[PDB]
Amino acid sequence: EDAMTVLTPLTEKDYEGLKRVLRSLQAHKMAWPFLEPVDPNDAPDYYGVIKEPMDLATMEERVQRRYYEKLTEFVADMTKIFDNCRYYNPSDSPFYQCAEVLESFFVQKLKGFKASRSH
Ligand SMILES: CN1C[C@H](Nc2nc3c(c(=O)n2C)CN(C(=O)OC(C)(C)C)C3)C[C@H](c2ccccc2)C1
Repeated sequence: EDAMTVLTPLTEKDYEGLKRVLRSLQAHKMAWPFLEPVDPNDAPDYYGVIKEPMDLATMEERVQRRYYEKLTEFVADMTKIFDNCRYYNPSDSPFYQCAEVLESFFVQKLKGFKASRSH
């Protein structure tokens, strides 16, 4: 529940489940802008505006290194991806439209992850 999301440390099973949320996100049609971090070669000024950059491969690495102790931390990193994108980009950007779609998809998958967890 909300009680678990905050209090319950991520169990090695939960870490299996988060790799599967993450893979389904890497598999979405509209995840392509976010699979890897923003090439500082190709967008030099981005890292001088975005304070907390994040991307899907960085998140997979933090999962592999069991870097998250609670699920709130995982959700917070994911949310950076979409918030940074909509902030940096004009709304007519294809990166923006992908953030809106894929965040909505992530919300669903997160409900699945929480419901499966309290069982
Ligand atoms: C690793 N790179 C990272 C890229 N991801 C990304 N790049 C930029 C922004 C962003 O928010 N993201 C998420 C903001 N941006 C930008 O300033 O665009 C303005 C319109 C000027 C506002 C540059 C996509 C790139 C790529 C490109 C084509 C096909 C596949 C991958 C793969």
